[PDB]
Amino acid sequence: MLEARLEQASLLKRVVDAIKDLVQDCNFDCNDSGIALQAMDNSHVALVSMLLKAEGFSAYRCDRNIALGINLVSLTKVLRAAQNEDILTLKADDSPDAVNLMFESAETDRISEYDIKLMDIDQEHLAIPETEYAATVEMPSAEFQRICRDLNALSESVVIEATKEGVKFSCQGDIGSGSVTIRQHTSVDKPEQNVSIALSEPVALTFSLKYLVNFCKATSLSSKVTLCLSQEVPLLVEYGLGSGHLRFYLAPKIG
Amino acid sequence: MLEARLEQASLLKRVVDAIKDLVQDCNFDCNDSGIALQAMDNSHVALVSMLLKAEGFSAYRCDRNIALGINLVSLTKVLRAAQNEDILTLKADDSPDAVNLMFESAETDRISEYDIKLMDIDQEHLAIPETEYAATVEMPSAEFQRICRDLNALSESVVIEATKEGVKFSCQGDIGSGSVTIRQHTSVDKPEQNVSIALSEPVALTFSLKYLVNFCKATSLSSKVTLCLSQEVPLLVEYGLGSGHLRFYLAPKI
Amino acid sequence: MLEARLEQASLLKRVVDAIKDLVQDCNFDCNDSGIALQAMDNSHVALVSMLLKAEGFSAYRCDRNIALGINLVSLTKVLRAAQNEDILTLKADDSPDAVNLMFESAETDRISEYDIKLMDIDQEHLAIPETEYAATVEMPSAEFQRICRDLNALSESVVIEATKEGVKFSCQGDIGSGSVTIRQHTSVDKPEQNSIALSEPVALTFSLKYLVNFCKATSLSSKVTLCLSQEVPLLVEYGLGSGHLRFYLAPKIGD
Amino acid sequence: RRQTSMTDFYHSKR
Amino acid sequence: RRQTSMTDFYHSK
Amino acid sequence: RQTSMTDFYHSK
Repeated sequence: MLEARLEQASLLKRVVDAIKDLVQDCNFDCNDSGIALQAMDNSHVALVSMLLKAEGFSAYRCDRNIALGINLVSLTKVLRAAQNEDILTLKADDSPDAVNLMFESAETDRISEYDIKLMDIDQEHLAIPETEYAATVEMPSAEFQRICRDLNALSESVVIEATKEGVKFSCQGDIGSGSVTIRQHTSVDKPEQNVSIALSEPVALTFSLKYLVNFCKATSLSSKVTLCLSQEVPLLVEYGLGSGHLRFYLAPKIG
Repeated sequence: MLEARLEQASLLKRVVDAIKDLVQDCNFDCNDSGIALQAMDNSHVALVSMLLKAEGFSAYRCDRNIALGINLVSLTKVLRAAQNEDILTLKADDSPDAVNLMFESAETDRISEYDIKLMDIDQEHLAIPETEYAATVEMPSAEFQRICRDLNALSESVVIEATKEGVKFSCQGDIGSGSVTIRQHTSVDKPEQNVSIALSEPVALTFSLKYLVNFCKATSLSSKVTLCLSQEVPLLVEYGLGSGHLRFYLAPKI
Repeated sequence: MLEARLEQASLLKRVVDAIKDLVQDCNFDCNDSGIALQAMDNSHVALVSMLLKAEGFSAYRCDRNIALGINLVSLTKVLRAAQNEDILTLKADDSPDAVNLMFESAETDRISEYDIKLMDIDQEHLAIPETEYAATVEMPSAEFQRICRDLNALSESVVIEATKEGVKFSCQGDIGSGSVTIRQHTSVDKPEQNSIALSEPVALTFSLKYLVNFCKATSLSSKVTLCLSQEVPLLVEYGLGSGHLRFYLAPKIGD
Repeated sequence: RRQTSMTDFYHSKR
Repeated sequence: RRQTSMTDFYHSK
Repeated sequence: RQTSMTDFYHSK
């Protein structure tokens, strides 16, 4: 039934690395559109939504929808044996008990093959309607990661404030208080340094910094990150994949 | 009151990293001359004396002398948030309860601001008279650091022996005994890597290796270190800063 | 009695690093042929046999045979104080209580001297006859190390199975089953070569933790040789230039 | 005072 | 099922 | 024995 091939294995490895520390056991839902994933963490504070579209694969074939329950720690152990360059192929049969992974290297004749046992996972999926966000901030992913780490050194919580001016991340803790302010910045030379802010109405929300630091482990998937905020819904942190996407949703702190 | 601007935030980061493991809570005494520091460890075995001269800041202003009591671990947590090249600004008010740190980068217009709460530190300062040392050794800081780590792997104490020929560091321990001998070495090609000995009379002293290893965390501040020895005075280990200095004093074992 | 001078301190450091996690306390037997070592691990499952030939020293002199009993952890502590390019000199007398180490550097005039106390070790040496192996595989040491780590993440045991076409490493475990197949590959390349000399096919099972310990000798040579036959332990050999470092691994039987 | 849950905002689906 | 020993194959010398 | 810094310099 299922045969899904990546030209570069890196895409899968980073994706797994960007998910496994937030949620360990996930169902990869496979259909004609591709391979999707949605999972909440054990505390139900964050939600991961991944889509790897059939467009990104050499050869996508799936006549029957199937949920592949995978422990991502085991998957990471197996994926460590594949280089970023390796040609990767997932295969699965009709009512599968395991997923077959094949890594092929060039100029070597070396072939690696693994049969990873699947597991039964009861994953609570949520319906997320399309939202028109009050604020959308596109910024360098490494910059957001640096800000998150820096403020996490000082506090458990961060206030994100989006106004026409710019975006302010602020925190308070025993050591004192800190803040990082970014203004929308356009570079003629190098546009990965760009910060764009599309804002219909100002918005201010508080979030857990450890969850954001976990989110930022997807930095290797894209040089750009998009933060979508509005007052009454969880924060959206989106990384584009080229042909798919990885989204993290974070419920706010209120009191 | 106080507004002091550093060109590379790196200098302050190196200094704090070079002090924090010997003394955690320090008073930064700020006056027209600049920012100074003197502190003993809790055992009163070692003494740190830092001076950052006002000339080294790209705008130094201090209207009234003030001691900023800072926990250097918290300060390190805050200072990691600045790259070595960030433009750094310290500020403080009249009866300050906190120190304001501001990090600025070019081509971004990104602003980082932190307000670190100050703490009350009761400063016991010691009078250090100018001394004419029996021996003065100029050597690569990295070489001294390697020697200290190597001998610390085997022993808690090191004997330092300065003669006209050279300097011997020796130690003994359960595994056995070790020693490193350096001679006066002058290269025209790479003089970062020179060894100078100015000696009026030979000198032999014993010191704690853990304290010297702590001292050597200042290696990043200068490729060069100076060791000053005489029998009746503590050892002086000095790192030049360009616009100031960082000195460590170590009482001997007798 | 004993004075042995190495031009590069690196050789001894790497060699000790490749042994200490397998056997901690070793006798260095010094004679006119050079410095040899043979030691079994505490479980008697693996055996290390090192020879540093007298030819590899810039001055080797041994008036009387001597067994230098050395704790390799202490030896590593002392050898860390020498850079890879330091001129190293070992000295010992007739009835020694310690070994004298001298490190000298060029363009510096700094001399380091250490006297490591010896210890009394009763090491059981085994007679290993010259063997004609059913299969001899020459392959890049880094590749073998990577394979060993990858499979050790997944299993306790590995089946090494050699045929005329190529060599298969396979494993089984709770996560599933895996395999890496290398084919005989002759490119001018350099250390990418992979050669199999085989009289009869052979398949044996071995402990992966011991092989991972073996692979700590990777820094000694870009090439590793695996020698297999059905009735004797596996031989994993790293050439030294000066002699050799061999590891022997007894197989697992009756799976 | 309260860390909200994702299920506070979005309903369960199949 | 059984990890053999080096001493199963080579005798002491 | 390990001496103290206050044995060499007075407090001021």
